[PDB]
Amino acid sequence: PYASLTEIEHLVQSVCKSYRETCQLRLEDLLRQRSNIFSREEVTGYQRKSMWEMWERCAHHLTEAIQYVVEFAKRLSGFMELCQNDQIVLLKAGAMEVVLVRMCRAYNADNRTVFFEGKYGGMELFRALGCSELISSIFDFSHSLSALHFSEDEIALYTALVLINAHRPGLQEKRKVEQLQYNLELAFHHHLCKTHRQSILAKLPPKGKLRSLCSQHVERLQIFQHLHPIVVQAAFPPLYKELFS
Amino acid sequence: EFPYLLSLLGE
Ligand SMILES: O=S(=O)(c1ccccc1)N(CC(F)(F)F)c1ccc(C(O)(C(F)(F)F)C(F)(F)F)cc1
Repeated sequence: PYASLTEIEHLVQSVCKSYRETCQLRLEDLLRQRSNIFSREEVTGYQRKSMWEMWERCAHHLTEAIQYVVEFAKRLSGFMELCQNDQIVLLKAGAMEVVLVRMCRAYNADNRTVFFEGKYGGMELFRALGCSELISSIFDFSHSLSALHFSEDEIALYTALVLINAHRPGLQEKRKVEQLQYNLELAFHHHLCKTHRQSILAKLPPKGKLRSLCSQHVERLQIFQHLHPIVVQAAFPPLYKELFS
Repeated sequence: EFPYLLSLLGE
């Protein structure tokens, strides 16, 4: 039942289109806004915000990013063929992972800033969250990705595989996911071969790196939630609670 | 146990 060369070429096109339609911010917009940087006054504003308010803002923005990943999944060839259980298992495990990868587009390695609420700012913007080590990990991961200089098509094909990972515990139709994963691998490898970029394969993040960053995020969320349980109830998006609570 | 997630998947 395996896929022809034509089907694989179609799959490259399909995956790239799905990403294009759901990437949330356009790369050209992000790049052209690099000179727009939060002033010292604005940074001070952020640092003076309360821990709970900063956490609620970041949860909102993450949730919005996650909704775009869900849309990506829905437009991905063969996602709709998965049973409902496995769709949830894959997204619960992978959505945040995809967001962490997508973040490199919004990260400027020249001055170590990220696009956030309309301007570029460094890690210090996030001081009020009270989780410097997590922030540092996130910026380090974005920095490692910046060095690969992913194309948009590469980001598309790689994030597809981050999502369609047959090793998630709990999948009920493992074999179907293995087949979808394999074909997505063929598409990614085909694209790389045609563009003479197979050398990136050896440079991709080590297997459980993404898992580590996500596990740290959940731990910090649990510590927050433990310290401020009513804030999470009253002001975090329902989707965020379902994903992470 | 995932009503908002199913709602998005259904939209
Ligand atoms: O992972 S975070 O610590 C986080 C905390 C609480 C809720 C969501 C996410 N946080 C890490 C960071 F250092 F960047 F702050 C986080 C912040 C912002 C993002 C966003 O990437 C962005 F772009 F806004 F910076 C987004 F969400 F959008 F993706 C993602 C994660």
